[PDB]
Amino acid sequence: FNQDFKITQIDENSIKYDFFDKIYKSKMVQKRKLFQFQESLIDKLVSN
Amino acid sequence: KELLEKDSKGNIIKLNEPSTISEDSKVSVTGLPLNKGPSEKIKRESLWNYRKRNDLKTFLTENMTEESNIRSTIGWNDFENEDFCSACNQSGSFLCCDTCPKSFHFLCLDPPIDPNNLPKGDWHCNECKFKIFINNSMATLKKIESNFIKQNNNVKIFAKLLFNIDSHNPKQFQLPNYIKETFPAVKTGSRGQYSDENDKIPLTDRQLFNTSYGQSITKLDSYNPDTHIDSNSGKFLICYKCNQTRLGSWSHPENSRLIMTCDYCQTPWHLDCVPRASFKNLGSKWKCPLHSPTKVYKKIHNYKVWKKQRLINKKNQLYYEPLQKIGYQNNGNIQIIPTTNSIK
Amino acid sequence: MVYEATPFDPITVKPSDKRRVAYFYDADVGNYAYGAGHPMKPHRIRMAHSLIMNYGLYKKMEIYRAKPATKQEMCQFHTDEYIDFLSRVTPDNLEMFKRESVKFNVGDDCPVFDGLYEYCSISGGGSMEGAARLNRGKCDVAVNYAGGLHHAKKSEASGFCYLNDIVLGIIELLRYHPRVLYIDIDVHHGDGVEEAFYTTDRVMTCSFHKYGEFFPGTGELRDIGVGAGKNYAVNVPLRDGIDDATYRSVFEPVIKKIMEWYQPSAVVLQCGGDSLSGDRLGCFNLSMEGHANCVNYVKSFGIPMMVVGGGGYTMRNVARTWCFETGLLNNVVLDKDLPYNEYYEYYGPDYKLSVRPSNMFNVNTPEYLDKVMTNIFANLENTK
Amino acid sequence: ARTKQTARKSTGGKAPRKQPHRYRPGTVALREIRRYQKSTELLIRKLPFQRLVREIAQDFKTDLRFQSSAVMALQEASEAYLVALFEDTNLAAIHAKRVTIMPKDIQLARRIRGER
Amino acid sequence: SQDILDLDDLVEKVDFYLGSNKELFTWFKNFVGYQECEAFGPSYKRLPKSDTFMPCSGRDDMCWEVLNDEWVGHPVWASEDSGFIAHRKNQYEETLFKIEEERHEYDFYIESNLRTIQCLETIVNKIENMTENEKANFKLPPGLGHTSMTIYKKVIRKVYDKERGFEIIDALHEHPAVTAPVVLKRLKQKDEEWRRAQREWNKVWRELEQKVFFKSLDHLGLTFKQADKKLLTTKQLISEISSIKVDQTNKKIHWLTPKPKSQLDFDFPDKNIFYDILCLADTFITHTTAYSNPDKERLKDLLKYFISLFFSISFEKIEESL
Amino acid sequence: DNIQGITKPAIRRLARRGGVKRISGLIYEETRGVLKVFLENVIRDAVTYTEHAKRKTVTAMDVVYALKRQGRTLYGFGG
Amino acid sequence: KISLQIPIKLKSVLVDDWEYVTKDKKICRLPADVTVEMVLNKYEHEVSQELESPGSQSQLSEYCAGLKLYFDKCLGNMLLYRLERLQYDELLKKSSKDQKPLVPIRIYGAIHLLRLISVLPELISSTTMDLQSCQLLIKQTEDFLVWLLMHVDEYFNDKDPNRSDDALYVNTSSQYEGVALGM
Amino acid sequence: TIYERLLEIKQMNERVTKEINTRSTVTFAKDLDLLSSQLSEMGLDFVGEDAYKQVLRLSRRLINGDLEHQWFEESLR
Ligand SMILES: [Zn+2]
Ligand SMILES: [Zn+2]
Ligand SMILES: [Zn+2]
Ligand SMILES: [Zn+2]
Ligand SMILES: [Zn+2]
Repeated sequence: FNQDFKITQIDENSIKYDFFDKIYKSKMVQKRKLFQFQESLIDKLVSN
Repeated sequence: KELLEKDSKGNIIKLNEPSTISEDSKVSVTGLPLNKGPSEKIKRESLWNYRKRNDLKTFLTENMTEESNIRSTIGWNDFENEDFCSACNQSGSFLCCDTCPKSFHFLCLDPPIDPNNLPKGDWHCNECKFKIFINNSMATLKKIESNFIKQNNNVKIFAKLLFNIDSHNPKQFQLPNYIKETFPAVKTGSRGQYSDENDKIPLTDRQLFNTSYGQSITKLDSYNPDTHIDSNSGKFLICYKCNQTRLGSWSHPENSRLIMTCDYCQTPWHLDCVPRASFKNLGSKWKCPLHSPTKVYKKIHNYKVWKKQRLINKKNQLYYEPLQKIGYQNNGNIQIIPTTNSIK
Repeated sequence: MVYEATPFDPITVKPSDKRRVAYFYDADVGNYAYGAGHPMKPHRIRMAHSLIMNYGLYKKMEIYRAKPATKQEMCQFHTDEYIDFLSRVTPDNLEMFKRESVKFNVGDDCPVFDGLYEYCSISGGGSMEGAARLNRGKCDVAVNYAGGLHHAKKSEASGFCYLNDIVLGIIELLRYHPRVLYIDIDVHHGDGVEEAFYTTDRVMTCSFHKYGEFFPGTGELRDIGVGAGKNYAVNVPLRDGIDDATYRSVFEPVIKKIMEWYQPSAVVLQCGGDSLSGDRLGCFNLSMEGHANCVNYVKSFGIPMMVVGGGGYTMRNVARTWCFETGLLNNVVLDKDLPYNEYYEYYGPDYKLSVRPSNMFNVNTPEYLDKVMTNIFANLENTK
Repeated sequence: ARTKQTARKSTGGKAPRKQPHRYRPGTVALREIRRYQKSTELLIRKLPFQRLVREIAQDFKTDLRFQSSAVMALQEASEAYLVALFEDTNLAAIHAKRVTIMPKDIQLARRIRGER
Repeated sequence: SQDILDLDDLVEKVDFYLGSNKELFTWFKNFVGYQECEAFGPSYKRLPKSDTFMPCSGRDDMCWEVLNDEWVGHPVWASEDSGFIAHRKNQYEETLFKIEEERHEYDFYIESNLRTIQCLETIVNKIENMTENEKANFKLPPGLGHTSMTIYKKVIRKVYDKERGFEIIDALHEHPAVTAPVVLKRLKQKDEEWRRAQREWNKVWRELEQKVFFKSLDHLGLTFKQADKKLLTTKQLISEISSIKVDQTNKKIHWLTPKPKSQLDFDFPDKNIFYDILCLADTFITHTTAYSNPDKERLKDLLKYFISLFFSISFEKIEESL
Repeated sequence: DNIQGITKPAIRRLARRGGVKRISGLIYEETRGVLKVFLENVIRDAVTYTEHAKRKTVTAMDVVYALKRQGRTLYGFGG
Repeated sequence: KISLQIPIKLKSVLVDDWEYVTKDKKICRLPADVTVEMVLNKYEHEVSQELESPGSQSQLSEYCAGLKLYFDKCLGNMLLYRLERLQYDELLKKSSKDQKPLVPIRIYGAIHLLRLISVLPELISSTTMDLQSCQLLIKQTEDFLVWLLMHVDEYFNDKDPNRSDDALYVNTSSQYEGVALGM
Repeated sequence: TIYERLLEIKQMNERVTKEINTRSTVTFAKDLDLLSSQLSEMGLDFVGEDAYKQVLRLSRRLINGDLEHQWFEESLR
């Protein structure tokens, strides 16, 4: 089955877009989860 | 030859010295026996010219030595066979077939034979044993094949496969050619071992031990400035990290930094910019740090591994161009195409 | 900014660091010979010892003959089958052990001579008794040149080494000391000792070795130990022709950082003479001063140490450097005029104690050693 | 059970240790019959021949230097001896309805020559 | 970008890619958001738990705790099945090793024989001072009461015949009363003959050591003449200055805006060395024959004039110093 | 092995000068032994003559002298 | 001439097996967490319900049983490299210790079954088998091979022995190397 | 090149001169003639003279052809 080892023909601009997209995703998911944990800890300290 | 001349009552009287001259003149490392000194033929070039106190303190040790047993664990705590195996085609200690010119390794047989529990009288190979079994039986080969097919009525299609491998001698498994030809980078070594593009061409003994004293494959015993200069261009091999070529000056050869080239992209690297002490003369091909890995491990946070697909010959390798440009989950196995003002 | 190019200072003893020195020598060790064409010679031990007696060094130290190790005591590190094969194999019945010859790597490059078991027993007993005398406080420095077999492993003989006596000595040290530092200045990597204590933090194995396509091939800088022994196996890869100043400026910062970071309770120092210039198999350019400066520097820390002599395949140079190192442990510097020994004809043409370095290229550049020591110092930050 | 040893090594891993136009067969052959017959230069490369003499004289007397003209005398004499013997062999062959010198053809020639 | 490579290895790869560009690799270092285990190394692999379970009888709990039995390494694995490169040694070093080998052979054999003589003479002086009625049943244990059990066996198996050495050892163990003095006498004769041969060989070994040793210790000097012929040419001297200029121009575009106006720097702290080179050149002019006498004298004042004009040395100082 | 230095193509060249058109393959190794034994006859006598002059070096004169003894005179090298 | 259409994923799995055994000097974990019977039984239990033809069911059970018998009789002969023959020897001695004969069905993993499939056409061409049986056996082997692609992530996984004890391959010892490739 | 080669010799001339002049041979080698003399006979040793000046004289002799290359190298080494 020759279709299993198909080599993807990608370009430089698509790699640039994908790298930028994924670093922005990673940076803001860790930033937003840090913000959510900070808000949760603030609520925990307020309730306690 | 009557070493101890015992008496009539068995008492010892006198013994006779054996033949000292039997090995009194054995050749030592000097080329002469220890009985004699050097000959004149070697005294000519050894000596500069050839014409035709006992105050030792080393005997006091035995006395000044005190035994030591204070450890915590003290006390207790015809035809000649062949020189290669018929199964793996490699040299070693063989068990030789008697009525057959083939030789097999002790571990290569079925079942493997212990090198201390050998067969007492004769040993035949599987093919030879099948030959004696056929010649002893009156019926021909196809009769026994048909009888084995009919008796093993449970399986019919594999019955001819089951019958014929009792006659085949055991052999080491080798991948067939059509599994190897689909990967052009994959080669076969001299012993049948794996070999691929990440393997150097083995250096002959003419290069390792048949070279001059100052010039060594290691390139560490002398100042060699004909390594910073490209052979086919004549320019200077600029190291990638330091952006310099430290050729030296032959008046200060300690100012010369060793440089090697990558075995894949020929990118020249200093021996200090990438931390390395060897030149990678033999073994696997040296890979510069700039190449993308073919195997990586990532943490799950177990783990996950990824290996790049092997190279496939052009008749069975399909290169396809994605329609989706952004976010296309490729397996990491990609190819870069050239980029053809609005996009900027 | 870690490596500093410093000229080789002269060797000076510390009069405030007097150590009780125990010497372990069995007169029999030398009567064993690996083969006819073989480089390893146990005869280098007794010409080294003949230099100890004729220098009058026996008046400042105690000479002991250690009890040879039995079968089990060797099995503190090695398997039962390997010691059983070693104690039974002779050059006569070599054909009776062919599977075990390739199993335990004995027969080629580690030949079978008929005093093999006794030689290994002498070496292991010397190492274990030196460690035991260090444990009970009977001595501060234990000297045993009969051993040094650092290439031997759990079930194999490699590198002219059959019984890894250094592992047995470190094992005997670990019964009384929590942290034992092993320093290997042999030009080959201490693969057996490092492999034995790879996964433990109780033993830090430091090896200053040539790392090229050289034996044993192990000893990459990235080899720092696994499991609980991570960053507890320091490997210092060196190139050919390292001189005394370069080796000193590599050795002293690394060992100093290990001393003030790992803080060991006992030290095992492998004094391989194949690190000397002019060795048959070694490729370094150390003089006898350069070889002995490591022993003098490790002596300055005051830690109870076990000086164990390893390689060295030119007998004269290794004997002279072992005599100088042994004299250095008694806080004296032996004069460079050899006394009359029974092996005086070896040390021509000057018949002095010094081992002269060769004029070959010190290809260990300061940048490479700076990077090596920077990564080594970075790995040592987790050993507090 | 007969056994033999071939590895000849007590231990493995010894290395990792511390110690187009084409003429018909014969036309070119006759052409360089003519070439080596019209020629007079010396056909056994010299050095190799000189060596043959050193390793073979060694037996009769050690340290025997040879004047250069001598090893050239041995060459000439040897090439003359072999070209005479090879003319005779070709004859001893063309005798038996053939055109290929064979060992037997020269064990005979030498018998009739009486050099045996 | 495919969630395959980890951020740490990506930062390491970019560090290997843009290390010298400090400003760029910082943009990325942070544009990315990297904040500053299981490093096994290349030369160790882990055995399964089946191969670990091998009986070591001497091991206690501490030995089983501190000793590694799962991670192993071998020279064959580190060689990638290829081999090792031995260090190249001079032919003088090889013949020095041969001299040492012969020395070791003689000394090993002589000292083993001397140790056996000492043990046998202890046995002999023990057996001389007792009468004959119990001398018949007096036996000797293996090792002859010595710390070795094989050294005397080696000496006997060498001195006597191969097949007769075993039976002489058995006769010495069973009946030492007759076999001990003759064995001691033969060993002493072999000792003195071996020592005389060793002294005669020691002369030869010492003279070859004196002939060989300093050339053996010379590494760069043994090949300095061909190296100086090859490397003190026009091409290499052009290559050195051109390589330094290429380095300077390559590093000029990155930093060091005041680009230097020089490539090679030569220091001349001593002035007498000029007179020494002038004397050596004058000696070569006087000795040589391929140059005519007018060409010789023009060479002389050309060298003197160039040295006096290039440097601060005067012609009067050159004339009074040479 | 210095004998194997008398190479095949050289024996072929000798056959060509000798007028042979097809050389068996087993000839090449017969011609070595015959060559050796012959040289081993001249050079033997060459040296007897040499150690009669108490000379340690051999001369071409002694070589043609040994040939004269064997019978096959050689003109062009003295005597 | 007999040809087999093995997918290139399984071809690469076989080539990686060759790499691990000969170059990396790795043997298989024996017995595997998934044996060969276990694969020839799950494939039968998966494609048995894929169609309702009883003759096809008989042919499928025939092929599976014949493959099992062929695997047992041929594994000791020609299915394993020179390195793994020592492991085969120790398995045979361990089986003889407890007096149960060694059957390769319950011991060896699916990679050796893939080896048997890959070497199978040469065995087919070496016997007097008629064209119909060869064609149908090749067809059944091809169907088993394309069944293996749908489960290639659960039989042929990629795991470092230095990191995971549950890898399909194990690193070897120097003593095993010496006995396997030294005598 | 010549001046650097000679400057390496002259910059260490005082220490090598003090080392050669203060060469205290061992006693048992003098009593048993175990020390060589081939380099003292030929006046190739550097005793009693300045080391750099002796290097200059030896090199002048080597240039003039009255001194062999091997003996010059052996004396220098
Ligand atoms: Zn047979
Ligand atoms: Zn085999
Ligand atoms: Zn660089
Ligand atoms: Zn590269
Ligand atoms: Zn070593």
